[PDB]
Amino acid sequence: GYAFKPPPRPDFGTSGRTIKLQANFFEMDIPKIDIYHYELDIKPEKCPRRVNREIVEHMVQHFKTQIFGDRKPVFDGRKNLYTAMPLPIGRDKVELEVTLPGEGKDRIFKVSIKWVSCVSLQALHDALSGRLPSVPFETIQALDVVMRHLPSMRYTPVGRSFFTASEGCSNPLGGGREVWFGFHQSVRPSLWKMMLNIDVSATAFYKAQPVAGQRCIKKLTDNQTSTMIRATARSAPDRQEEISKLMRSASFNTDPYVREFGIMVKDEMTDVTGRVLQPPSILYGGRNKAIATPVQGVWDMRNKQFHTGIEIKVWAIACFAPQRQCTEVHLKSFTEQLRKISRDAGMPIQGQPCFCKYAQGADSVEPMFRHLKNTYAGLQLVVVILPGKTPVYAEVKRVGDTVLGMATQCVQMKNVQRTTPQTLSNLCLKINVKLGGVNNILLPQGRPPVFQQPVIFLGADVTHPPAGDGKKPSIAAVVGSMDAHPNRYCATVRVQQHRQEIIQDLAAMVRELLIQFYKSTRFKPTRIIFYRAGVSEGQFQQVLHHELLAIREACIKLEKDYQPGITFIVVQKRHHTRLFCTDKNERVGKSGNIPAGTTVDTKITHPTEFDFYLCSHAGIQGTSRPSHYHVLWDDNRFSSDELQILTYQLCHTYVRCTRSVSIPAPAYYAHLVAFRARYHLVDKDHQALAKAVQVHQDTLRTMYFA
RNA sequence: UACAAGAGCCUUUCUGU
RNA sequence: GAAAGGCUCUUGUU
Ligand SMILES: [Mg+2]
Repeated sequence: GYAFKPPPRPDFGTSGRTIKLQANFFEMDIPKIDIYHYELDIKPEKCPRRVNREIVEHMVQHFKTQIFGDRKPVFDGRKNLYTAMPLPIGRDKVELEVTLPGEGKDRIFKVSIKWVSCVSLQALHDALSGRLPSVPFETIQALDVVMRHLPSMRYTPVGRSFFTASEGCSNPLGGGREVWFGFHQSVRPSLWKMMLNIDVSATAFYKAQPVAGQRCIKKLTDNQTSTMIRATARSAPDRQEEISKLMRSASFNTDPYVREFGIMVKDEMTDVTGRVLQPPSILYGGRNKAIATPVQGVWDMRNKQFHTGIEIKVWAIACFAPQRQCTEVHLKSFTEQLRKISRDAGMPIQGQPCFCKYAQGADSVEPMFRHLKNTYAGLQLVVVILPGKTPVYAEVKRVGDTVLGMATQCVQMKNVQRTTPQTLSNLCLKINVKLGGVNNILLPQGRPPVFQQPVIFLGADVTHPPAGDGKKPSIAAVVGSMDAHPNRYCATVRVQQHRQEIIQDLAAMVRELLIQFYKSTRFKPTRIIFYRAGVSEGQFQQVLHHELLAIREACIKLEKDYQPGITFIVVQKRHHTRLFCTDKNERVGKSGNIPAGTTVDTKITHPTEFDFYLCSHAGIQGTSRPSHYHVLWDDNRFSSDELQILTYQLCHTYVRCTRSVSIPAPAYYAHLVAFRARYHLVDKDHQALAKAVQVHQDTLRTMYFA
């Protein structure tokens, strides 16, 4: 076991304006009776699940008198069976025989019943309301099996989801593909009661025309995914109506396999009271030092200059696109437009580029870049025109970031031939950040009280190669804020063993980031806020145990008797929690989604632990997915309001756009550093790969990854 | 490879068949 | 269930 438990909730959030919401969680009436856990062993071990459930029903209907009495038990399909009342077998094991036909053959099955444990729903009710510190996971799987018994028979199971055939609304897609509609069904705990999380979904099947229920797994063209996008395009009201109609049609409250366990489910979505946090003010620079107010999570840079602008004296253009497509007229027009746009933004580009020549292939990247470095003293930036996807991008990134230490920016050919003010403005944001300047900062007086002391913000993420591997290693990236502003971040990366979830060398990189912070700000951080991405809920305990100890070890290696407060937050942006507006007057945009800054820490979240949802971004397509934040550790004793406000404001510090993003800036930066390090390994034994992801000394202290 | 966000194919594969 | 990765597509935007 581990000795680090996640902290409980300090309080509930109060700040922000109240918004009425409806989450796709359905209240569950769980009785206090004890249900009984069994296990079924069937030989051989390669039985189909369909005939497994069929022979389970055959035993129930056949051996009714001997064992099963008058009960209807539930089965997950593979191993374990549950019954609401105890079968008269005690600890005994009974071997029975099942006769079945086959595809021209005959099958004889042997089946055994074994008692396992007595799981209690009273203990679950105690754990759901501040009595037991841990929700009993065995009870959760038992309840999930109970509620997914009949969907596994009426519909066709697909993973954890059930898909039914489309009636009337069938999309032919292409060939024999269809648009079979279904839903993900899961059982989640909450402080108030048990919740049935249900989200609507669709996938291709093979009912076709001259056996139905065959899911598509083969390969086809790109037209099918576009047609399925057009068929399944659902805004927030569309998903809300689909899930509500699905729950009204399914009717769990009339299922006999649910009634024997004495369970009621609510047919309506749970009403949850959210709060829309106000956005921070964005302080720009230049002459006016204009202040931008994010309206619906989006602001602009019109009549605004960078907080610190980098004047570009000498720059180069390396066009790897063909001359006949990307001409000199296009390059000159792009240069003039970029110079005027950057002059508007407080980033003056003085004069024409020193170098502007064409090149071909990734083999020419290193000699051309070496010539650029050795010929033009004081060179600040090389613009790389690329003809779409190419290995030239990976070679350029490897040469500029790890080999030569040259700041480079890649632009597609299509964005040079046809320029837009927004593309050039976003480019200028990238250039200003890549050249050492800061675009904007949070308003220092509009920031939470955490910023009144030296505080570093860390973001971590691990990218793993797909399984069936082991020559390809995993990459762990950690970034750290470098001022009280925080908008500039230093990046540290490591290569580690394949498919490893914890960060093995976290202490070394956190030590490097702390050293860089102490160099840049001349102060050690009194508070370390650690945003960790890509950690599953099962891995929470081992990830916390390894990584909190690694952070403490790094702080000790920095200086004796140096133990700053650490907050460990795990970001999960992939889940099935969907939030909708109860009233139409609070829907935002054509997608009708919740406004940016909507935070939920009630009634759908964890019973006894510091966790919350925050939709910091403004959804413009589909239904917004609010990022989930779980506080695995908190030495600083953050209030809920302060932590949520800080998270939202950190989501407002992303430098690549004038937008509020779904996750805070350090987590996004760690993700980008992991992707960049993956690009650095394209040319590729651990020491050869540890040296490959190591960026140049002139590249280490800048935001190459932006 | 201007950027954000949301979905689908598709890929290993734990499998479930 | 998940690594998120590709492949796109959509909304687009100063
Ligand atoms: Mg990642």
